[PDB]
Amino acid sequence: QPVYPMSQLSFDRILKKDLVQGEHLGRGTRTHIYSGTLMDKKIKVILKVLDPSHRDISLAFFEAASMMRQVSHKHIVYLYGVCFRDVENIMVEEFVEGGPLDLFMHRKSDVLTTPWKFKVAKQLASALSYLEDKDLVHGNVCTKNLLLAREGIDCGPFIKLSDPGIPITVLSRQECIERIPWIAPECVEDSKNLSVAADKWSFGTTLWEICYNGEIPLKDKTLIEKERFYESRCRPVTPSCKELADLMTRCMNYDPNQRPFFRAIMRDINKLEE
Repeated sequence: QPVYPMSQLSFDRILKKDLVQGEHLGRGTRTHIYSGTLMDKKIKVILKVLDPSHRDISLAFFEAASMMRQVSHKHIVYLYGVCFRDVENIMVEEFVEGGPLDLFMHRKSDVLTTPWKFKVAKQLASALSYLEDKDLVHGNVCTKNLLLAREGIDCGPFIKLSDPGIPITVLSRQECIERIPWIAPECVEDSKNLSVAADKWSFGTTLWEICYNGEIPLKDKTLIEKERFYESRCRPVTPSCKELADLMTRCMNYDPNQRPFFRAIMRDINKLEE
């Protein structure tokens, strides 16, 4: 177990002068994502830049970074360090060539296969099992946050789970509602309810995305409608794939305590593979 991890992160300090900002690639919750270069020979990197924020937000952003720095798993993105600047705080991560899984699945939906989809699920379960072992919570598990290291269409796919961004702990109620149906319902009720169990629900919604080739669940639904969705205790529509649908259902239990451990999920996944 890490000893003063945030304090350690202060030493991983990356200076702005060693960075080159590349193209804008995407957006997250109060963040912007860029490709970039890290100098000493150079490394291609991803830069996650936090919008100018209050100190409590910056601090939480840094805690997410610290978490990523401490973990070491083949299916979780490596974090090089952070750039500390009051008005421009930056996570510096390895560049994963294949990009976000949601975009990939959209363009390649016609050639995706059953074992391809199952392998992605299994790899994510492996990463979340590791986090569960360490009593760590991610809180932003979704296909947009899964990156393809190996495409595996033509030796299957290889995914890497990206960072959580700003922890749910300090997000506004509106930002939590916006994350429906990925966010665990207890976190919508109160962000203080965040726990390891939250990632089980998210994994369920992530499986839904995989079954539906990166389709956004509840796309075009207003925040009011999303809030009503959990109020009425609904789930996204059952996917045709029984194996993944069954996992999704077990994970999307409104009682956090009843969501199966990832160790159990991994056992179940390996049983199916026999």
